Amino acid sequence: DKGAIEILGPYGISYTFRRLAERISQ
Amino acid sequence: PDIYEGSPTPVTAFLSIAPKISIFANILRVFIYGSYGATLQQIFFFCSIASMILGALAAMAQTKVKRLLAYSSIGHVGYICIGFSCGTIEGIQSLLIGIFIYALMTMDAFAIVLALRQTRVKYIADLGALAKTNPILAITFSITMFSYAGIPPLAGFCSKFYLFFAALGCGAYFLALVGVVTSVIGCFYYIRLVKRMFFDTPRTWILYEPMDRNKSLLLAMTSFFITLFLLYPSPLFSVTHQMALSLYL
Amino acid sequence: GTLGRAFYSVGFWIRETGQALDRLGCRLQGKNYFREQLSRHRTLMNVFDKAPIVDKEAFVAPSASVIGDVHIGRGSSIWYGCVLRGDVNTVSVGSGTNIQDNSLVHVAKSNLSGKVHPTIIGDNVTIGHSAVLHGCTVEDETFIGMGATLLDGVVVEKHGMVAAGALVRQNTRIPSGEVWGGNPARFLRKLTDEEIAFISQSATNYSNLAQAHAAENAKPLNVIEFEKVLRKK
Amino acid sequence: PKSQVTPSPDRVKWDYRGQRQIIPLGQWLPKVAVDAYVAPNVVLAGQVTVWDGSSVWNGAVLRGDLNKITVGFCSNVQERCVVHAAWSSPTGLPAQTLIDRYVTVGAYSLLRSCTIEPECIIGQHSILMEGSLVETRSILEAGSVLPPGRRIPSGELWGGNPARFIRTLTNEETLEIPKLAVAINHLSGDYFSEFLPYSTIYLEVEKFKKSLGI
Amino acid sequence: GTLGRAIYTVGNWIRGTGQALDRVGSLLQGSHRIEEHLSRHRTLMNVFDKSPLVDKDVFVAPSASVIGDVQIGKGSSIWYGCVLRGDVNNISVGSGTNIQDNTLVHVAKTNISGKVLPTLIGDNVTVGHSAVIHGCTVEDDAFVGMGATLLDGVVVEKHAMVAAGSLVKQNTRIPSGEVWGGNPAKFMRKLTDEEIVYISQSAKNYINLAQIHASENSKSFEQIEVERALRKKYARKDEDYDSMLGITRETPPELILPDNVLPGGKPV
Amino acid sequence: GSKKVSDRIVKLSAIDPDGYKQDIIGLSGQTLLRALTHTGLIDPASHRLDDIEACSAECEVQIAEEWLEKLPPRTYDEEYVLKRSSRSRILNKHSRLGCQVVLTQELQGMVVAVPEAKPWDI
Amino acid sequence: PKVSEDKNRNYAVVAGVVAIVGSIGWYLKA
Ligand SMILES: CCCCC/C=C/C/C=C\C/C=C/C/C=C/CCCC(=O)O[C@H](COC(=O)CCCCCCCCCCCCCCCCC)COP(=O)(O)O[C@H]1[C@H](O)[C@H](O)[C@@H](O)[C@H](O)[C@H]1O
Ligand SMILES: CCCCCC(=O)OC[C@H](COP(=O)(O)OC[C@H](N)C(=O)O)OC(=O)CCCCC
Ligand SMILES: [Fe+3]
Ligand SMILES: [Zn+2]
Repeated sequence: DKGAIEILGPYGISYTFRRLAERISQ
Repeated sequence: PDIYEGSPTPVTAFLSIAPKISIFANILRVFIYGSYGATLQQIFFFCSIASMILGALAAMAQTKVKRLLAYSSIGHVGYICIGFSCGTIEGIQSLLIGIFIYALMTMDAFAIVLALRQTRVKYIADLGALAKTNPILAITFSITMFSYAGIPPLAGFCSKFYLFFAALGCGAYFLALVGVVTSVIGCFYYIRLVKRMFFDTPRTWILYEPMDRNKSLLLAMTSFFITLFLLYPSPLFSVTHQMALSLYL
Repeated sequence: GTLGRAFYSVGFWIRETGQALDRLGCRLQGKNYFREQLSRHRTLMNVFDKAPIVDKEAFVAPSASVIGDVHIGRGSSIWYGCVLRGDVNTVSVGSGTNIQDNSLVHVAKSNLSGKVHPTIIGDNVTIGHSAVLHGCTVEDETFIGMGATLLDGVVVEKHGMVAAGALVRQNTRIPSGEVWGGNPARFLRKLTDEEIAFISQSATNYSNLAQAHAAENAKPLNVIEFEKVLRKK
Repeated sequence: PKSQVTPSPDRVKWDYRGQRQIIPLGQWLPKVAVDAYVAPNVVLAGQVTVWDGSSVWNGAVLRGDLNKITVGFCSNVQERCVVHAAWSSPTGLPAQTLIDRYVTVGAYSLLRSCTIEPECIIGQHSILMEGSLVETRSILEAGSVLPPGRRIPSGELWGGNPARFIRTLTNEETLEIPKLAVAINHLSGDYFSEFLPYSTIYLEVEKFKKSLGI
Repeated sequence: GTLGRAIYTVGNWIRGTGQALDRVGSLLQGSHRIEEHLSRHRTLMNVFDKSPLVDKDVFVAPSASVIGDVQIGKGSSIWYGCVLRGDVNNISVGSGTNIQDNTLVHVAKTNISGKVLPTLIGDNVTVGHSAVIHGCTVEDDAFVGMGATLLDGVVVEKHAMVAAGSLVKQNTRIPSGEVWGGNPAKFMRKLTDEEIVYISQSAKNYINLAQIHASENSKSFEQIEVERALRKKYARKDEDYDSMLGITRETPPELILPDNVLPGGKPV
Repeated sequence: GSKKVSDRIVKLSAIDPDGYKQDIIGLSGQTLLRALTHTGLIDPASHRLDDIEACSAECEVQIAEEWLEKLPPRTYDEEYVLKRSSRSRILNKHSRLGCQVVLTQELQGMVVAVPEAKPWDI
Repeated sequence: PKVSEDKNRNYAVVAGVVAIVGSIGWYLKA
């Protein structure tokens, strides 16, 4: 719930889009 | 994006709509003869995938309203080019329906932007307390944003729906998955704007002056079209199917 | 009720259409006199059915603003600059009283503070200049000082004097014959017979003066002044 | 010593137009929002800005001849309130009389160069002198006076002629503060529907002119 | 000619129809709305064979009400909502002495204390907003703060100040140089010379400020329309198009205020 | 005594680009951009909102080297906004954001240098 | 004063009347 389900869920690690959308300036 | 941002807003409204209809007509009248070994179908396939992906991944990193609109335009161009990649009557029909719906949504959004441009709106955070000062303009802008996202009840869902149907008709399953993921990302960064208007409570508010009659009537008509298009969509489909067939006979 | 409000709103729609037609007719003839910025102030203003009921022998100054359910007794007077606004509740003004210049007698604007108490004014009650009466209730033959700020829930008993500049806090009763003054209002001294007699005579003096002011305000509007304003070069 | 005056024979003793509500001073024209209710007895002179949902009630004078006067969103200026602006304030901050959103100004309130932060309640007979700041989410008791340069800390109740600290506002009061402004806005909107865009008094003027020819 | 006459007749018919519609709509309203009438408010009004003697240069706001035996000196001004009721006894406003907004000056009944005297306001005095004067004898070069109440019998001497929100009790004399204030109206402090300079400068500034209000409140209907059109025409500017056309639009003199009312005298 | 506005008045020295030093006044608890706006050094119509996401370094300021230690360290968002609008993608190592500097009574006499204006209309 | 003086405004009124009458006839005749 708070661990594997969350980390592999939508915001534990799926928030890499912040580290992916911001790179579009290249 | 730089051209769209730097251009005057009334100018940006025209370049976002008019140069696309005519150019798409030219591309169709080139496909009627230039289908040489399905060469363009591959080029438009790659261009559409890349356009959807880049628009979706670039509009989430935008804080200004006009840059976000430009990247939305790029994403919708990719969604329309999905129809080009699948050469069939039901593909060209999906393309034309998407063009029509996108043009109407873009006119709606740019009328809303021009309404707020009298108070020099530049950032998404500027339209923070719009749900309190003008609680009907916020609703209209949220409707337009949801129509961009493709929420089922609104008119923006019909175009994406029928484009995905056309893509699956030719058997391009890879296009459907990319379209679905791009739709999820687009819906996220579109409801992000709706979050700002209604859910945030900024310390400093920006008060806008009321719009004039022309833009008010245009917004009212386009908002009634967007919400109530699913009830009576037959004429658009009929005229689009008639146009698609007439490209050859 | 709700049926009356619909007819009232339809009346506004039809009156607006008629006024627009009249303006269009004026524009065809070349006239533009409707653009004149005339004052829209009404000494007696109604809010739907709530309209002020003013006795015939009561002086109301042309600059005084009376709004809503306001009742004025015979011999009373509302002087220049007064604002008597009772809309959520009623404002009852007795007979022989005198709301003096630039005075405010109004009721609360919302139910958040609780219940909106109607403002009641007795008979032969002297309200001072620039006195704010906000939802209180004064008995007859009383005196309210200049600049007083009576709040709601306040009862001023018979023959009770509120000193000038005082601010009577909420839910305060001034006993008969006692003078309450200061901020906040506190007992200061007991009224004497001479002050009672003067209070009684002041009401009659102002009642007689209001008749003269009403006579001077009921004269026909001067036409020389109207012509002079018309031609300004 | 003079003790001598010269009456003017062209002075007007009765203006049939009455007092004009909007008084422009040169290029400064008061700006009133279409959603804002301004009573017909109100005088707006100079650069005065009234925003959406705001309301100005009977007898109020808003003279923005010296500096700017601004009334915020859903903030109300009640009966017979004089709002004035000075050239400069003692504190050194700009002296524009600025009223933010959800500010309730009680009747007989005299504001001069004061700045009122959002969600404040000003009591009746309150006097806010030059360069006085009322911090947000605070209530000023009725009949309270604060000298120039004084400040009301946020979240506190203040009152008295040399305004002093009374107590600290609870959560319920500081959250019901904007509800009072909303209720007063609703009442002002109720008053707003009693007036058509154009009055019909010009017909009376024409009848009066016809009674005297032209 | 004939077309003009026909259009005039059509306009008459349209006006008649519009007035009929207005009457019908008024009938449907139930005759509950009180109709707006011509303004009956008299700026200057006589009471008992007594007329105000307002001087030529005095600015009396249209919403003010100078009533009864009032004598007003040159250069002074009576502002919006101010009431000077001198029906019972005399009120004598001095030269340069301005009475500000919503202020009330009223004289006693000549017997409120047996030996009552008229309200004699001196020269160059300034009275704050919403102040209440009821039989004082304010001497020249004085300051009465906004919201101050002066009961009958008080005498504000020269170069003395009454603090805003004060209540000067009856038969109270404010000595020169003091700043008496508070609800009991007790001694606060001594006045500095900067305060005296401020008093004089405020009086002169209000004298200079009354002139634009006087020139604005006395305009005719024709001038008001012209000024409104000019104000609309010059509200927003476009320097680029003017430079492209080789013209320079300049604000007309009717929309220019004298430099003596600007914050620091800005010529440009 | 009583609560004075002067009890939270922050005296600052702001240098506009042409080297003139004028003393501005601010309030302790409000952003330094607000303090600069009072006199008119920074156009209020360019930075109407004191928020990080509604900013393109239109409130950029140059804090003194000795006056930068008594301030919160620059956050990631502040650096990201500063780099993009630099027109050269370089860091001045002494430039802060006006909307992200909150005045404090310990900042009495802070010397701040306002750079040249930049276009912001569209 | 039973004459409308502005010649240009009179022609606009005539043109508006003609436009309304023609539109009504157009909606009726076809
Ligand atoms: C109670 C039961 C009935 C209840 C129903 C009653 C119905 C009444 C009958 C007809 C209603 C007519 C409705 C038609 C209304 C049209 C819109 C009005 C147009 C109009 O502003 O007027 C003329 C314009 O001239 C035309 O450029 C275009 C104007 C051409 C149209 C005008 C022709 C009107 C003649 C109508 C026939 C009357 C026949 C008799 C009718 C009465 C029966 C006896 C006056 O110009 P103007 O420069 O002085 O001023 C205008 C005006 O101020 C605004 O439009 C603008 O602010 C300004 O820029 C300027 O344009
Ligand atoms: C039947 C009534 C016709 C009355 C015709 C009429 O009044 O035109 C004016 C109106 C409002 O336009 P104005 O800004 O000139 O207001 C002018 C305002 N009346 C004023 O006086 O200030 O035009 C319309 O929108 C209506 C378009 C459809 C017209 C059929
Ligand atoms: Fe910033
Ligand atoms: Zn009196």
